[PDB]
Amino acid sequence: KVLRDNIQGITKPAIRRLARRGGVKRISGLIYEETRGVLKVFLENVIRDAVTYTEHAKRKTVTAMDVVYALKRQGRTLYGFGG
Amino acid sequence: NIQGITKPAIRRLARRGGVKRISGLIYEETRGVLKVFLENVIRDAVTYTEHAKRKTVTAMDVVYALKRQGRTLYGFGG
Amino acid sequence: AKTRSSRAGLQFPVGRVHRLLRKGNYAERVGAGAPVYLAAVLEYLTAEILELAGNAARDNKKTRIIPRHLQLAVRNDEELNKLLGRVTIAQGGVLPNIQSVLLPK
Amino acid sequence: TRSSRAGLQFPVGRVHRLLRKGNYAERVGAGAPVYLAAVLEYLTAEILELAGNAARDNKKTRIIPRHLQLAVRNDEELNKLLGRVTIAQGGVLPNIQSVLLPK
Amino acid sequence: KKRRKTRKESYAIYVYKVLKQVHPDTGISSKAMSIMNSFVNDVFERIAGEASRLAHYNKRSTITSREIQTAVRLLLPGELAKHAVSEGTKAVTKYTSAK
Amino acid sequence: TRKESYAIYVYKVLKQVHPDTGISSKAMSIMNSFVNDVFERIAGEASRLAHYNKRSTITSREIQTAVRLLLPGELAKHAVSEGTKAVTKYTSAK
Amino acid sequence: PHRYRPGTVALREIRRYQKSTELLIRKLPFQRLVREIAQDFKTDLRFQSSAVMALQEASEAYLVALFEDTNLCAIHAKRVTIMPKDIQLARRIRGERA
Amino acid sequence: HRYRPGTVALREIRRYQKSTELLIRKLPFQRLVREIAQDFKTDLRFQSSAVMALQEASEAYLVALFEDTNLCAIHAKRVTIMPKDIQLARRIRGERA
DNA sequence: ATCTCCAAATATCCCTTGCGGATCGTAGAAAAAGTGTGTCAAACTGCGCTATCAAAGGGAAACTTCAACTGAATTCAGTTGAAGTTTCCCTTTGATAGCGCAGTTTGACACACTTTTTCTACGATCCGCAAGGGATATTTGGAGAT
DNA sequence: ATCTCCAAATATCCCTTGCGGATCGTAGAAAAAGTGTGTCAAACTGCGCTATCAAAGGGAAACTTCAACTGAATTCAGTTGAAGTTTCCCTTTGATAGCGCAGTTTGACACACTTTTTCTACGATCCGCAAGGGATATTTGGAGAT
Ligand SMILES: [Mn+2]
Ligand SMILES: [Mn+2]
Ligand SMILES: [Pt+2]
Ligand SMILES: [Pt+2]
Ligand SMILES: [Pt+2]
Ligand SMILES: [Pt+2]
Ligand SMILES: [Pt+2]
Ligand SMILES: [Pt+2]
Ligand SMILES: [Pt+2]
Ligand SMILES: [Pt+2]
Ligand SMILES: [Pt+2]
Ligand SMILES: [Pt+2]
Ligand SMILES: [Pt+2]
Ligand SMILES: [Pt+2]
Ligand SMILES: [Pt+2]
Ligand SMILES: [Pt+2]
Ligand SMILES: [Pt+2]
Ligand SMILES: [Pt+2]
Ligand SMILES: [Pt+2]
Ligand SMILES: [Pt+2]
Ligand SMILES: [Pt+2]
Ligand SMILES: [Pt+2]
Ligand SMILES: [Pt+2]
Ligand SMILES: [Pt+2]
Ligand SMILES: [Pt+2]
Ligand SMILES: [Pt+2]
Ligand SMILES: [Pt+2]
Ligand SMILES: [Pt+2]
Ligand SMILES: [Pt+2]
Ligand SMILES: [Pt+2]
Ligand SMILES: [Pt+2]
Repeated sequence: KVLRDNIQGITKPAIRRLARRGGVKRISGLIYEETRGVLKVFLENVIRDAVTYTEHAKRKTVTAMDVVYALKRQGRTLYGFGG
Repeated sequence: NIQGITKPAIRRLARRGGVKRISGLIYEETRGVLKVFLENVIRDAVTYTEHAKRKTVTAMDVVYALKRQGRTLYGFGG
Repeated sequence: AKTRSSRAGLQFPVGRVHRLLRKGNYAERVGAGAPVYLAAVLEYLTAEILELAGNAARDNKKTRIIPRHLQLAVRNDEELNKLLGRVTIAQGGVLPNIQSVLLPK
Repeated sequence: TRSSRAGLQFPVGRVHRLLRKGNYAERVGAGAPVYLAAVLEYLTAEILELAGNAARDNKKTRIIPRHLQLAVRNDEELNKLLGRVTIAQGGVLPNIQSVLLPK
Repeated sequence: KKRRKTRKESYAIYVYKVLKQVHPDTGISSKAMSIMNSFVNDVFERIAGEASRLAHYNKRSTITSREIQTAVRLLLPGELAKHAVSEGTKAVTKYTSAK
Repeated sequence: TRKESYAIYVYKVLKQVHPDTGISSKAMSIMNSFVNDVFERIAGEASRLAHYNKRSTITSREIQTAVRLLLPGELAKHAVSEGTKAVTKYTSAK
Repeated sequence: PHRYRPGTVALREIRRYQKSTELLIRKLPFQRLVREIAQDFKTDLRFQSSAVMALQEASEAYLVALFEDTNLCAIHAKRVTIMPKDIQLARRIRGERA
Repeated sequence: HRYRPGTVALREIRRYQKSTELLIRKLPFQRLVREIAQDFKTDLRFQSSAVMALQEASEAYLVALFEDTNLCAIHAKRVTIMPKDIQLARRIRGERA
């Protein structure tokens, strides 16, 4: 079945919560769509690289390692999932 | 020595940077900032020199040092 | 004394570090002392983090180290924070910190 | 030469030697230096192409570092590829912020 | 003679050749040549570096044109990636033709 | 198949440093990432150093200057000293 | 009926979310988003659930750090309210593009 | 004849953005390098290109830094760069805690 | 909105120097050949990913109210920039003095390689039990209200 | 100044689990010991290039004069985003089964590597000549004044 418009599952309250963790007291109504934009770009970049690691391995399943390697490449090393 | 980097020189840099108006306090900050930058690069550059058992800081030493700080420089032996 | 760790006075495994340097194409040849030196450095740094995370566990009335303790440890320490400046500790959260201007007045 | 068998200006033998001396892996396949030399060729072709025009636009028959800077920073993709590189003697793109200009 | 003045080695000739292929009436200053030499080395390393890891990641002992390919895909942005993958795949096709 | 990990050594060092303190599985996975990570950065830079200096071999010397380059000030001092001390002790036997 | 003044709950939400470490975006929505995006690159991909958990950990870390920078940009402009131009400024100075 | 405040400054911007010449005088910069290297290791020499490298690096760095500082100034509806601007740029860069 | 007034842009011409082609000699690439092992293709497999359902309720969406924040508008002391005068040192030029880099030759030794002996560390499995961690109730510190 | 009350913190009980400390049996890897060999430390050498020196003028940095215009402070109201409420969507949770495919296995071998001889591309070195630099003039593009 066709996947569409899923960036809207990244809800307003969920964006509010992350801003809180980041110390933000007041949030303009325009922030929610800017954030979605940015998240999407962030995910496109990491996922593009993870998927390339998957294809290179001749696999159909994206692993924690493809993601960990993908993040490493973008200078965003992650601890907790192998490597 | 740090004052050899003069007010007019700093202004010139700020201009290439696109800066039209400069607060009087900027010239001191820039000297501070430049010190920290040179310290770090030269720290690394000299580490490479020592390691090679040389007494001369080479262009390569620097290029390597600039590379480690993630500031790759083209034009000196890359 | 049989093991190279035991020889070097070390907990971290000198043989393993030797093998990983050989099968990682860092160079054709690996000198005798390099894995010794390297296992020592690795042991030291883990001791420094465990120490600091250990303290954080105790400050939060806790007995067992979790990722939040490692994260508190790392980012409260100027030098570990720098070394892991570009690193994300899964499940670590962030430091409690609220800028001044946002406090009620 | 392997370069001719592959129709490349870039030296397939050197790239091959250099891949053996850099300890990238225990062994190097036959195709790898060809493919790499080719990519290196295409990329230097790409730069020179835009650099040249910047020599032209600037009324010159010689490419100098400044033209390489203009080529790179005026091209979105090359600007990304050399995001963390400074070209010595390149200067900057002329750029002045709107609000700094007079009405 | 007897004592030889070392021997530096660069890409300057192949670069000059490629400059011909695209700008026959255009030349290049020595400093800009230096920069191009840096560029080739830089890229070379970035690429072989990835390929090496790809080989490690996949428990394999050889760097093939397949690792170079995905290294390029990871390294280069959109359009550059696409063209470089063409230029590279074609040379290999052509190279394996010639015997 | 065998999954290698630094887990046992990290426990050992943890008992030396905080003898009545445990570590969660996730916390350990993080520790394992950290050890692999730092290892990579050191071996990596050591590799370059040997290349830059036309050498075929990684010695404790490369590790040492790799350490000096990678670790911030104080951490470089102690690690350098723990390093040399272990090599010294290690040659002293056999 | 009792009413907290504007900002009081916002401050206490900050303490609350600064103490905890749980993922703040819902789990299934996030997973659909990743699958949608993967799919635009290659069809027929499957994900280890931890590959997804990894992506989520990285994404929440990135966004949280970005809001800290965004707040610093709002405060720099004598405001208390984050705005798109704050995020834009943060991203520009970070060397993030597209 | 008097140009208004900002008019010559604008002209300067155009000039310096159009050239690629170094803007710190070579010798004062050289002294600073040797002094700093001195604090790290005594009895050291320098290939002349090495100093060059350091200057190219240093100025590119600062120029880039001023672009960023200027944006922060403008973000605050200002036109004048102040230390708070540099401080913010460097923080957002993650050069500073 | 039009007329004087700088400063950068462009036009021109004579010197300067580094492009870029040519000469020559070698180190490195190619050719040919013998050897083996990493990679590949094909067979077999069961962890764990997708898929679904179904109940439960926690959280999102949409709504009203209004407090307070943003930012528009206004004022002005004073910090900058522009232009002039004054003081100081950077840059250029011509070497000569010799530091220390890098070339060359070499054999002692340290590390690679491979085979046999020894024992570490991993995967499987169980246990005491303190540490949590969740469902339920109460007490508590202080924001906000009278 | 004092009371009301709401949500986070503290207290109570129960209980699941994931941890550390076992004991286990066992592949795989480290150590042990022997041997082959190439890397690099040393010692001796040449000369490339870094330091330095001494001078002289020309332009840059420093300092000064002034007031335009900027940033900083104050004020205020329309806007807008926070708090709280209500409705019910859709995430979470727990179990199920089917199977797609990740990962382990095994023989056949193409393909890389290694060694030696033969061929040649590319670095070193050389300098004539034109693209570019530098100097002076003339055109053009704008700002500040009236
Ligand atoms: Mn063309
Ligand atoms: Mn799609
Ligand atoms: Pt892995
Ligand atoms: Pt080099
Ligand atoms: Pt020869
Ligand atoms: Pt040869
Ligand atoms: Pt074999
Ligand atoms: Pt099966
Ligand atoms: Pt409910
Ligand atoms: Pt609810
Ligand atoms: Pt305001
Ligand atoms: Pt005044
Ligand atoms: Pt001499
Ligand atoms: Pt020899
Ligand atoms: Pt109270
Ligand atoms: Pt109160
Ligand atoms: Pt366990
Ligand atoms: Pt065995
Ligand atoms: Pt032996
Ligand atoms: Pt030998
Ligand atoms: Pt000599
Ligand atoms: Pt001489
Ligand atoms: Pt003088
Ligand atoms: Pt003079
Ligand atoms: Pt003068
Ligand atoms: Pt203003
Ligand atoms: Pt109002
Ligand atoms: Pt609203
Ligand atoms: Pt099943
Ligand atoms: Pt000309
Ligand atoms: Pt005009």
